[PDB]
Amino acid sequence: IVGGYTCAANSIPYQVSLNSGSHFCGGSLINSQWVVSAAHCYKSRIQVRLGEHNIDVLEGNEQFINAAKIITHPNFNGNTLDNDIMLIKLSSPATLNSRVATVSLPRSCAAAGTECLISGWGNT
Amino acid sequence: SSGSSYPSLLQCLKAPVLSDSSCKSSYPGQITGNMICVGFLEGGKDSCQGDSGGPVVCNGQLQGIVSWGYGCAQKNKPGVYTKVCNYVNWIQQTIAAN
Ligand SMILES: [Ca+2]
Repeated sequence: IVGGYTCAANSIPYQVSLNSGSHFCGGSLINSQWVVSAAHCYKSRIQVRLGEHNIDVLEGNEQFINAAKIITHPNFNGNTLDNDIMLIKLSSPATLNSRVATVSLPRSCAAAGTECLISGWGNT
Repeated sequence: SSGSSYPSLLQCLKAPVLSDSSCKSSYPGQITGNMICVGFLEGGKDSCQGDSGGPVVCNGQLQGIVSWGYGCAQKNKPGVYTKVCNYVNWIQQTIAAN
């Protein structure tokens, strides 16, 4: 995130970090067993890190759960990034609490001009 | 772990959904119906490498997944996001059967 601000710790409880030795992508928890992310973040093995704020320091709310299934959209196009969506099944269900929580899927598409919140541990 | 360039602490950004006409004009020949632009045409505020897969949440609903862009926070090159309101049935059916 360029030009952002630091989120209040655990105020984005659906944000997860995808980890293969180090952070490489984000995702969103949509039920206790499933994270939605981008298909171009695919790796054959992924550890999902929930409850994170500082991804370099153990702060006490983390849950580290390895993926059991990783399903990219069948019509993902690696050249154009069309259909860039992926689902990750946790090998055990996350414990939902005040710092690890789900985000609702949309009930309709958002109008142009709608204010949104974007988050991540990407380059600043 | 954040490695050599990523921040340690989770970063946040408020940003508006952009019109499809602005999205297509920013990225001629590259925008499908499964993509939406979110951010600022003047640049300066945007998602970037390491953010992909993460959320764009509007009025409590996941509407976008960080996908791609030209550079980061560049003028007339807003972020391009997977349009989640195209995929609720794919998501729900995949979850239901797996
Ligand atoms: Ca931590």
